Amino acid sequence: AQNPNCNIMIFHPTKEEFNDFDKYIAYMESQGAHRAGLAKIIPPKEWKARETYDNISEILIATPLQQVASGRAGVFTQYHKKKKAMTVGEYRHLANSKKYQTPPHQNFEDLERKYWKNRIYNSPIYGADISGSLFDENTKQWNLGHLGTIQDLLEKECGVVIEGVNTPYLYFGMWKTTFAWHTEDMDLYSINYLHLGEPKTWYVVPPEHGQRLERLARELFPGSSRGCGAFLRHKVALISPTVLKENGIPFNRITQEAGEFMVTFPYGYHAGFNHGFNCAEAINFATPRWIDYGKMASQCSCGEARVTFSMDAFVRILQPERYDLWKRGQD
Ligand SMILES: O=C(O)CNC(=O)C(=O)O
Ligand SMILES: [Mg+2]
Ligand code: NI
Ligand SMILES: [Zn+2]
Repeated sequence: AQNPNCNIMIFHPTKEEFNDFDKYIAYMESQGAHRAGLAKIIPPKEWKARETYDNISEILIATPLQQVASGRAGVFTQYHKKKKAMTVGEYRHLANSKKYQTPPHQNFEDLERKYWKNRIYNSPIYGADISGSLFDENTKQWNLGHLGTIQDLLEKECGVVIEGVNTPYLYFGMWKTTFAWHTEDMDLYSINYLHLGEPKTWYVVPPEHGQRLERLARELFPGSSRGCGAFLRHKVALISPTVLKENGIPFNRITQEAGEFMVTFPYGYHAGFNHGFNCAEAINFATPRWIDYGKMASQCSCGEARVTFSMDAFVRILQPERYDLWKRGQD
């Protein structure tokens, strides 16, 4: 069995190996990458996403989200308070302001310490989940706007044609902006490209150990657990590495820098934070190996998790027994 300790693997494909996306994902899995839940892909040196980032300031962040925390430093939830619209230029200025900018630090490890110590005492503003793309239409390799769609994958594997579309999302981050512990909708893969700016630190639990994280989460967030049997789908709960170590949950951590891709694998729980002003692009995708995870994915039916149009068909076809109850949650 490849990669039995479930370490995060880093890949350096050649330009020739960067042509065929599906084939490279399948190569990575042949080497055990999926066992970690997360992999890093450094593109060939010849590759670029686009020529420059000099003309992005007029993108609109229609609903910036202020991430307000409650709890203790290592075990907290966050809620998202909607703020007034602002452009990317306005947001970048705010990120760089004395109130919100990254503090002086020695290295990534010192910054990580400061994050876990102090995150709860501040409420950073995240421009998340903005439909769109920063890949140039002429970038032919690993262009997240030109991937094969999940609906076409389901059709190719299972023969059923379904409605729905699959498009990327932009994330504009600042210091302390935070992604809570989650897997993807329907336990899909995700791919994330950091286009510009400061790094993003990731934590991940191997898929084979996801249920250990869930059991801890039910203990640490007992009211949330009673409210919903899949409350991590709400994407609001944070647990520090110190807390995970104290409770013996297996995990790994890695920092993504500008110009690098990360891939999350089916049922790989992940969380993390941004180091300063940045912009990432991400999209879900599927492979043949995903199908069995989609059939087994937990679902939120309490009404909180509220998701895309396109998840309807996945639940309807892969989880017909759950469909009625899940749809009640959606309506
Ligand atoms: O970058 C972020 O805020 C969150 N991204 C992801 O969870 C992902 O790419 O799967
Ligand atoms: Mg612009
Ligand atoms: Ni994710
Ligand atoms: Zn729920």
